Formats: sequence, structure tokens, C-alpha cells
Amino acid sequence: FVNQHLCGSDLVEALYLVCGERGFFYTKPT
Amino acid sequence: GIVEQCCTSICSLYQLENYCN
Repeated sequence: FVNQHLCGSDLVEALYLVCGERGFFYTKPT
Repeated sequence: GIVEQCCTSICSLYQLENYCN
């Protein structure tokens, strides 16, 4: 977990854990 | 700009926590 690459799911996933109840809003630029 | 800062480079949980509510 020391410095890693995240993407969408893994991003909403890492955010999921670090945010968890904090509710995270993964955004995506089109 | 996280889809790339985390998918293109690395992001520390601290910075990743700035994306929660």
C-alpha cells in the first residue's frame, strides 16, 4: 500500500476503504 | 484529475482521502 497505481474500480475501491463511510465520489473525465 | 494521478502516477492514501466526502 506504500505508493501504488489506482484506476476507476481500484480507485473507487481504495477510496472505498480510505473513505468507506466517508462516502467517496470517483469522478471520470470524458 | 485523479483517474490519471492514480492510474498514470501514484497517489498516497492522504491525497486519496481528499476525494472522499
